[PDB]
Amino acid sequence: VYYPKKYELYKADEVPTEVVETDILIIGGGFSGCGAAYEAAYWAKLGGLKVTLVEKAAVERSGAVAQGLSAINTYIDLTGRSERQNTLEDYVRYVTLDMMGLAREDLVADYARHVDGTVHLFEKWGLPIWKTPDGKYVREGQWQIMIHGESYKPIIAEAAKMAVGEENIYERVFIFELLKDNNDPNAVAGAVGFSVREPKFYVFKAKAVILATGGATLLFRPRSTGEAAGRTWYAIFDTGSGYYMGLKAGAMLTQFEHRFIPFRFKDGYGPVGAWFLFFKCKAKNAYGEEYIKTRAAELEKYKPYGAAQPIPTPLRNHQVMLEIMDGNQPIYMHTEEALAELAGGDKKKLKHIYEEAFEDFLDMTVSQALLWACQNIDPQEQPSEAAPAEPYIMGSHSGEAGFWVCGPEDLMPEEYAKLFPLKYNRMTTVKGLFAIGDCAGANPHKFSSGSFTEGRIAAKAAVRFILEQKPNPEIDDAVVEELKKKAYAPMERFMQYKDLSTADDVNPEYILPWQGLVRLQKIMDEYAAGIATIYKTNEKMLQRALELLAFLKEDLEKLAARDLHELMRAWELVHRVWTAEAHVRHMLFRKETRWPGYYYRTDYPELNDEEWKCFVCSKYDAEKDEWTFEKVPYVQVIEWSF
Amino acid sequence: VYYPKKYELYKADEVPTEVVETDILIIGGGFSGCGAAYEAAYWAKLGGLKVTLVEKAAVERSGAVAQGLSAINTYIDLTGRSERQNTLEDYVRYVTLDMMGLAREDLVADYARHVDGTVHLFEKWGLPIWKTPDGKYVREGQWQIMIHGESYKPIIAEAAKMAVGEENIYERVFIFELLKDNNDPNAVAGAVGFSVREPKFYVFKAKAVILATGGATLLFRPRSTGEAAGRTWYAIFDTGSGYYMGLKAGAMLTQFEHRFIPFRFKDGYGPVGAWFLFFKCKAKNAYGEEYIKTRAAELEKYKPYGAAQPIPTPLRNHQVMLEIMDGNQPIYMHTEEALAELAGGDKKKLKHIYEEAFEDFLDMTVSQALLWACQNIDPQEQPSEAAPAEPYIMGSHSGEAGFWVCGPEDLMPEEYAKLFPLKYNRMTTVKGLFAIGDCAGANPHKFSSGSFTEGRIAAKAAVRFILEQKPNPEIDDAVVEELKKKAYAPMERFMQYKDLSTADDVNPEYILPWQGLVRLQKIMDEYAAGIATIYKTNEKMLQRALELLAFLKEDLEKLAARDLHELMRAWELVHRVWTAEAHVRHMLFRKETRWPGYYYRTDYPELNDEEWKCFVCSKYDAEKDEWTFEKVPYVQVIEWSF
Amino acid sequence: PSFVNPEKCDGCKALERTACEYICPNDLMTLDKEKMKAYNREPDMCWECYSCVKMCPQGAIDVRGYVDYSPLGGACVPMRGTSDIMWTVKYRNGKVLRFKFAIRTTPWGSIQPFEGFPEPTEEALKSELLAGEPEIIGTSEFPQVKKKA
Amino acid sequence: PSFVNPEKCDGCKALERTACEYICPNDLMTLDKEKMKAYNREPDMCWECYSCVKMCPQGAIDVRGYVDYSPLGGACVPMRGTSDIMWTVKYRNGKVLRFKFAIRTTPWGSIQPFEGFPEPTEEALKSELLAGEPEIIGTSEFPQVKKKA
Ligand SMILES: Cc1cc2nc3c(=O)[nH]c(=O)nc-3n(C[C@H](O)[C@H](O)[C@H](O)COP(=O)(O)OP(=O)(O)OC[C@H]3O[C@@H](n4cnc5c(N)ncnc54)[C@H](O)[C@@H]3O)c2cc1C
Ligand SMILES: Cc1cc2nc3c(=O)[nH]c(=O)nc-3n(C[C@H](O)[C@H](O)[C@H](O)COP(=O)(O)OP(=O)(O)OC[C@H]3O[C@@H](n4cnc5c(N)ncnc54)[C@H](O)[C@@H]3O)c2cc1C
Ligand code: SF4
Ligand code: SF4
Ligand code: SF4
Ligand code: SF4
Repeated sequence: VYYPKKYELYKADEVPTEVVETDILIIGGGFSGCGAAYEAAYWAKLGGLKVTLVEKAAVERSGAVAQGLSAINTYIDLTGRSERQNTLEDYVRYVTLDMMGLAREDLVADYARHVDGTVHLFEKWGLPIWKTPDGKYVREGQWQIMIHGESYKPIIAEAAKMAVGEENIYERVFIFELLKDNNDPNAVAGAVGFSVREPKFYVFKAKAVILATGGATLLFRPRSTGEAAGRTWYAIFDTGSGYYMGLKAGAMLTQFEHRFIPFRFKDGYGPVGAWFLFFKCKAKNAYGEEYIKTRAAELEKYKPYGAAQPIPTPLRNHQVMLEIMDGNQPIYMHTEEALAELAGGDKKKLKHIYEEAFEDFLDMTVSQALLWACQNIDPQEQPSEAAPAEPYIMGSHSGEAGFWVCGPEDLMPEEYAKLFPLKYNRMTTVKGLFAIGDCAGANPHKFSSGSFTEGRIAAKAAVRFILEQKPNPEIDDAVVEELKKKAYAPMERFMQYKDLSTADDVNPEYILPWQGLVRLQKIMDEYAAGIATIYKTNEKMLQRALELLAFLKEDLEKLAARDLHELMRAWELVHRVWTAEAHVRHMLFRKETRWPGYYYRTDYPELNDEEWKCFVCSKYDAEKDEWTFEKVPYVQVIEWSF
Repeated sequence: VYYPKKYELYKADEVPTEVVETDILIIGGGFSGCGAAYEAAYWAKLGGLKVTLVEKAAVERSGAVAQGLSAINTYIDLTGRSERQNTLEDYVRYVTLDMMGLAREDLVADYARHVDGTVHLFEKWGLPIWKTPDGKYVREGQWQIMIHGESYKPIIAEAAKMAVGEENIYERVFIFELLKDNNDPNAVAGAVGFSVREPKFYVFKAKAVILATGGATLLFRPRSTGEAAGRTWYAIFDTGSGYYMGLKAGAMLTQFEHRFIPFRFKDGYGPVGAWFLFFKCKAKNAYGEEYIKTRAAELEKYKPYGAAQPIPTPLRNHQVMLEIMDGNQPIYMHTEEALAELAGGDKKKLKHIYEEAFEDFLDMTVSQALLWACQNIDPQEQPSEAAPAEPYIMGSHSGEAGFWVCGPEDLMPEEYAKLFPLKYNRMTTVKGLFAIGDCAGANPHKFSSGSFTEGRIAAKAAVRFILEQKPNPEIDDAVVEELKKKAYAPMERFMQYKDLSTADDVNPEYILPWQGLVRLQKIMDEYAAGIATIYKTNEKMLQRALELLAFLKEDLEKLAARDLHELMRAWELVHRVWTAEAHVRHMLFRKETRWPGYYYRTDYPELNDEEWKCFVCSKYDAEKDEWTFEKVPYVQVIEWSF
Repeated sequence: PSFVNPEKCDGCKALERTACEYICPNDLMTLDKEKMKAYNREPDMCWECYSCVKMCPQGAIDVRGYVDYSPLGGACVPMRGTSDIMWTVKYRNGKVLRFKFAIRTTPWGSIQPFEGFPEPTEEALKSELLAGEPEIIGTSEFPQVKKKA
Repeated sequence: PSFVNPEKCDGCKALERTACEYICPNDLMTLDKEKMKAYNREPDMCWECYSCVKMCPQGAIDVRGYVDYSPLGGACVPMRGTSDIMWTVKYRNGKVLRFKFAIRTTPWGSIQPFEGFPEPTEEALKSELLAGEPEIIGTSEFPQVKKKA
């Protein structure tokens, strides 16, 4: 709910336009965006190319890493800098198995062979990595390393700023739509946005555009609907902006049905990675049963995915869901037994690990430490409740939803290159348009280091694309003006109809952003496998969801906004609605349940490797208002065995 | 969420007190309260007794019947005025079976033998009852008759006003606590309240007090959490006030674990009674399966309840819960097929029943008609989705939660008289304190007519009590002053700590009513068998609920309020929190699942007639802050067999 | 929830009391003393009972369905009289339905609470009989219910 | 969610920018030009990331746990420096914990993005090598990955 202190209204024709011409435009200054800005600045010199970074907030703390992070979740270690060395083949296997068999191995292997270099640079730039007395990076699990990352984003932000220059970074500018080449219907030409600090419409003209807006949250009703609706596990700052503008431009989406349901400390959603992997904490149900044991047999039907190590996250979630459905809650993270076991009676050792435990929270999800403080929970004395949050859509973490992107020429098989007009690393099906981090689908487990890395990869590819193809996109001035009118329409609608009621938020001719969002969340929660149905859905529910989303979409044409802040909220809602529609259509298309634990199609309860071991890709045609789906069979690209 | 336009703050010391002396004080001017005022006014004349009715809103439309009602749910018909006559024994059997074997038959038979007279008076006063060409009241099902009841409450309000006199009705006065006899810890002496229209504290001194506040809603998080949090199926106006003040006084509660889960039209919660019983509508899952039939086998285990006709409501609920758990939603009310089959090809007949269908909604739950209008749903063309709402606590409808009250001398067996110091009809265990309508437990299915009737019964009993015992309790002035300070404490706390933050509603030293309510709703939803767990709970979850409610109760001492409206909201929250605690403690005490469909104890999934065929009665001792429970075995009072 | 049309609301300044404020069962309707116009002060606590709508002498109040589940465009408008009530249901798609139902068969304010009832007596006070019984029940004798042997 | 302490907030004296308004990732912190004091304009959209808290030069911003699940009384207070950050965690029951963690091993603003890297070349632009590779990877050569046979 939003109650503005005062009005801040503007009519489109009263707002000045600022035109910015650049070569490479990066939308989103988070981890992937900063990686792209950093790398782009390096190669751009070859053509004296201009690189521009646009961020809706402030790069110093914007995005998922605003609080910092307690670990770097992706570090292969090909030389032995950490406590455990790994191979690229094992990593690729790991990711494909976690995806229950569906991952673009050309893309995963690609970021994997580059990620360690990125991590090494991070340390070079000042990031303190936990080290053993011998100087080795401290491992959390097999693929992550612990870090003192409270300032993780500010450090990465400084690197990006130093590389591209502050004069090339636009902050507090919300991008709401892409612009296509007047000369080519399947080529990008820039993007439009508006400032949230003053009345100013932005028109960015570019030869290459890179989507780095992060994923999408608040599509689904959370487990807390009051103030805590703000405590989303994934970044509340990411609202599916890249998904919206990219899909509207005609860029194909992939695996958009693949949401991620995070099992974390209840309510605060504090991290469990260190507790499980580092502190060796056990999770038990209300009766003291360690369900990863009692529910192990139930995974036998998922051969050979259920035999993988570690066990695929969705299957781990599935075990949790079975406990929840059986009514065995609360589920507890027994931190008290974990700390006692690790300390071994050594009081000084206990103090040390105790400090490590709190840093794991204070370095990335302070709310959990605050929750413990408010509820008088001392982890050395009593266990904490854990629970799965509502669904989130992103492609950098454990979820792989995002755009279908091209891979490196030396790894991408012919089977995966068919839909790309131009073969450039991380380019979408739309010429000149790239997608990275959460925006790039089918290659998850990138996390902070991998996302920054994918950004670097796309940036170099963007410079290569520009110097080789030599594009010269022309924006359509008529479309730009149309978009400018649409941009501020909500403010004009508020002014035009507010007089119908004595209350600004109860009007029959318009809906405010928070009102449309409440509606979106209820629809998705009840029909799209949200928490309301313990992540279950079927054809009928999904079809009803499309019907309700249709009404909502029509009502977006009657959105109102009272100030610039709410105008951004209005467009963030628009972005989420289309993201939600794509998600529902993807879930409706795939007739199987491959990721039990993330969602269940009760009408197709089994995993089908005979007919569905494929990536589901879709394209939305704005002109015809039609969605087209395609199945791209998975092919093993990298050598590995179960 | 509440955002006051401006402050309306008062300190206790600056608020004037108005003392009102009366003989009979009726708290709540809803259906049961109006029945009490009506009947009390008749007998009071025998002793020149003064009768006072206090209502927090305006009697003309206050309470559950604010929109009107489409039927009178309880009309036995002992002479043939309706399409179907019934007997009292059959009715008593019907109620006991619906309660899965547990009902105070002395109380049920008692209101039943009186209810028809009440209905007849209602018609005499102007209520239009649907009639056949032959002049018979139109039956909905076996026990209900259809009415053109848009003005049902205004008519009853007029009768009460004519009987007791306008000068004896106090409106816009919120009662928040009872007063006890300074010289008898188990005798009532009055009550305290405050105006919500001006700064005025009320002290009512009475010889007999009748609790008629209606039940409790908004204890549990609803299926809609935005504006629609206001669309509770049961009366949002009833917040468990009677339960709170009565339990604080030491009056024993009974069957408080017995919540009611209403299965109604989805979101709007329009009625299904007429559709099912009158229009012969069928309810089916997403695959066209009529589950009352496909799930018939699942009820065979309940003996003899599962073989009863009609099937007990909780068991009917159970069948749909099974469908929901299997993921066979949406659940549909096939109004289109019901209308087509009833009309039989006769277009004029169709128009007639079509109008009847809309009246069923427009006479009591306009929101459902509005929902249909907004979603373009024409009942003659397409079916509507249905769903069970969150739990509600009341004793007049299908739920039997409320105070343990005394029955009539001619029907109440000695087994049920043990806990009553004085044997007056509808008196609680606290001398001089009566409970009616939703406030009287263990005798459900009263509905509108039955509640008004129970009020009449208690009123006559109160007059008899006063003339026979000549009660003369004395209020404790010290306690009154303490209560006056407590009454306005929230306003004083706001003024004292508001300067800690630049935002009135984000303060570290206090919680506003809406904030405390969001918290209460989340606790109950997640741990007390709310919608979050498909109405399932266990010992561990219930125990955690008590721990969280303890934190909340402590924080109630830090409640703040910005105006009189919010001060009432503050106390309405206080009332709900204690009601919620009582509910949790009752569910925790009963080690069985007697009403699957209403709630399931996963740790005690079976119905236990060997050790749990008893009423669960509790007492809260405020001085010791201790709760005590006891089991009162059920005994069949009325002659009937399965 | 309910909302007030500024053009139609005159703040009841030509009557002895503010109708909407007086009638609302949840104390939501109040006056903005600046504009001298009413408004719903807490819409998420609105039951959409339509009491304020029906009692506004200026017909200045309407209901806009809860945003959580209501697409824009629908409306239910009542015109309440003395013996009946008229309703117009307007669909988002433009469809319009009209209904009219009875609401009372006697004049308002005409109830005589104990019409025909004998005077109460101390003797009667000790019986199970309520005012007007047993005849108001429709029987010459008080209804009997068989107690279980 | 975050909240500003009026007694400590100076609306950011004569500095060039308002710290909290500048740093908030969700655009929640803003100034009330009238009071010249900041406030969170939409608390239910607060991620409780503590960015505003850390960047307020007056330490005038704190966080009060979301009311949905937070009993009153708890607090986490950071004191961020240049190479480390200190935290004080106060429990509802009075318990007080103090921690201190490193945050950076080099001076702020000292990053040289391509330090030691060779200049880019058109030839290199066609390879799979990113800036600094394969040297920064630490391996004896660009990492190779076995393709499925
Ligand atoms: C709670 C949590 C725990 C995590 N734990 C770990 C961990 O321990 N270790 C690890 O390595 N990784 C972890 N990650 C993952 C990691 O943070 C991501 O993988 C990474 O940030 C993804 O980068 P991004 O660029 O895709 O998204 P972000 O970093 O979120 O960046 C997106 C940017 O786009 C901006 N933006 C959005 N829309 C628009 C628009 N319309 N116009 C302009 N700008 C816009 C945002 O403001 C933000 O600056 C975690 C994330 C969260 C949220
Ligand atoms: C949606 C719905 C459908 C229903 N359908 C049917 C039907 O079709 N037919 C039928 O016969 N029955 C039906 N009923 C049931 C019927 O309405 C009740 O049984 C009856 O109203 C209960 O009466 P009561 O006096 O206990 O509570 P109410 O009638 O709700 O009265 C309670 C009074 O107490 C007041 N009050 C509360 N707290 C305080 C306080 N602290 N201080 C002062 N005053 C206070 C309230 O403002 C209200 O005026 C239905 C109810 C609802 C809500
Ligand atoms: S009753 Fe109607 S005219 Fe009177 S104040 Fe309310 S809305 Fe305005
Ligand atoms: S619709 Fe009913 S609850 Fe809502 S404001 Fe009007 S009278 Fe009050
Ligand atoms: S940064 Fe601190 S001092 Fe400056 S405006 Fe914000 S809260 Fe006030
Ligand atoms: S805690 Fe973070 S999200 Fe909340 S107001 Fe501060 S900076 Fe913004």
